[PDB]
Amino acid sequence: KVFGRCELAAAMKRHGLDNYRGYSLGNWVCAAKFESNFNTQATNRNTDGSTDYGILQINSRWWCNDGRTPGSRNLCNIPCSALLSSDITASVNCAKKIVSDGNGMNAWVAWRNRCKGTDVQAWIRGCR
Repeated sequence: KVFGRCELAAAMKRHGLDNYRGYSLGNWVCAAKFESNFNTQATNRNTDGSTDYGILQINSRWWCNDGRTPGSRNLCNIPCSALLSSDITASVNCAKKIVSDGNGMNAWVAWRNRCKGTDVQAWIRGCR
């Protein structure tokens, strides 16, 4: 599924992300936009053989199991395919664990390079 901007904001708010560990809703929508273009089915392969999955592009090297990344951890305790669902619950719950591990949202390269230090509130402007 490809979410709308305001549609995704409302979904993320319901799931407890607004100000989670100090990050306003605008940060999370901005990261989804540049990581996946709001598409739950997005995948991308990395140099080291790991793969990124879904709306927030979560990495098989540490967070989920996809059966083809030798020596990797499964810290969110899920198959990577569950992260591509039209229901964003599994992605949200896994992301909550990632942003809590000490490095905040710096774990998402596109947030660091394209959202951080910008007017992120603009990403939720106009939404009910």
